[PDB]
Amino acid sequence: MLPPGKPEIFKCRSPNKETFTCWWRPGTDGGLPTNYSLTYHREGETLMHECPDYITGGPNSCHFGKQYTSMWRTYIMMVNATNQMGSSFSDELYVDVTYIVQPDPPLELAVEVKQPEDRKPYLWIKWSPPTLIDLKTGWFTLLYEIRLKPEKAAEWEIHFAGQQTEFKILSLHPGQKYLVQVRCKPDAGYWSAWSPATFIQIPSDF
Amino acid sequence: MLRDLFDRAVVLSHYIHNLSSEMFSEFDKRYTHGRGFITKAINSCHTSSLATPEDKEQAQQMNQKDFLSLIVSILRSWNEPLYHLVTEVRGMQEAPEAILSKAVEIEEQTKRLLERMELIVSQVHPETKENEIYPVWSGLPSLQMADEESRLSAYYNLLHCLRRDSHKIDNYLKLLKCRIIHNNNC
Ligand SMILES: [Cl-]
Ligand code: NA
Ligand code: NA
Ligand code: NA
Repeated sequence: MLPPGKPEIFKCRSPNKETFTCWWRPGTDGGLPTNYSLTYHREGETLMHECPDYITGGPNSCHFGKQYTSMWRTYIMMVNATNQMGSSFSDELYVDVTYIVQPDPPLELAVEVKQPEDRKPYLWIKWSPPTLIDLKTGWFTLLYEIRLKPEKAAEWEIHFAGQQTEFKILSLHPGQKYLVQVRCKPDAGYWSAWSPATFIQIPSDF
Repeated sequence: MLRDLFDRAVVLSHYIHNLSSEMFSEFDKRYTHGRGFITKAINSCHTSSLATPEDKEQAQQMNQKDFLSLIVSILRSWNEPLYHLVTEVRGMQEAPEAILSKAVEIEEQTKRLLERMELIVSQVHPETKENEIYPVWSGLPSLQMADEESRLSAYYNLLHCLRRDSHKIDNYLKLLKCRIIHNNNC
């Protein structure tokens, strides 16, 4: 009996300035929708398009591949919900790919104890950029942060690693086990989630 | 010595973009948050008429000399609006101190970036064409309007366009640094 409630595009994100995805949610207090349609146009165009890929980003999502993605150009977009009883449109959402960038977490976080000769020992942390970011051409630039803590400490230690993919931590407590995570942001944009923890036992003879 | 110039160019560019970004936000949070100024910001940029790469593949397809001149044209083209932005804001009775300090820093740093870029051009392409052909901005009457809604939205676009172009310049420098110094093995 009811047409759909007013849906909302509530999130867009680009993992790497080459593609992006948007997510919408059904309005509450309206009918069940049997179809959704996301349409948009771009700044300086008139020409209206459909979402090119409803599958890839999963449920209630529009994914813009490389051939539909560009920077420094506003997307003006809207989703409609329809059933046999009627229809409802979202607010228009204005999106610049430039400002929704959030990389995936860094990969292969590895940690080691190094005890060299007659010089202070250290924790040596190593990682890799998320896959599918193009650092080599200068298209993308990544900065990294490390955090670490033993179980039950009230605070994390944070170490800014800039653009390096390895880092050295000196003063650690001998005998303590530490959880170590890494995350990354673009030069402009949002931090990724933290990577899963790797664990390291700092030995007694430190 | 290319590596020092580029390093310094990219430090400036990233700093300028960061300031343009924070300026646009602060202006927005405290003047335009409540309205459809964003919908009036559409297509309003004095540099849009330049042929700029819109993605990594166009960036790659672009001749290096032309790419550098493009960055130069964009920066030359912003000397004028940055000058009137500062002038207009500074001339206010009770002028927003955080917004004004950014605009001033962006104004100064843009000049310096343009010098580093000029130094880079004459090092990498020393027998260059010495011809300005940058796009003209002529939006000063709209910053100067008495209709406050119209004024606020001219400003909004100016800051919106500055945030985009400063971003763009910064990104194009990074591409060129990687290509020129590292053969795209950054
Ligand atoms: Cl963030
Ligand atoms: Na995506
Ligand atoms: Na979908
Ligand atoms: Na693209």
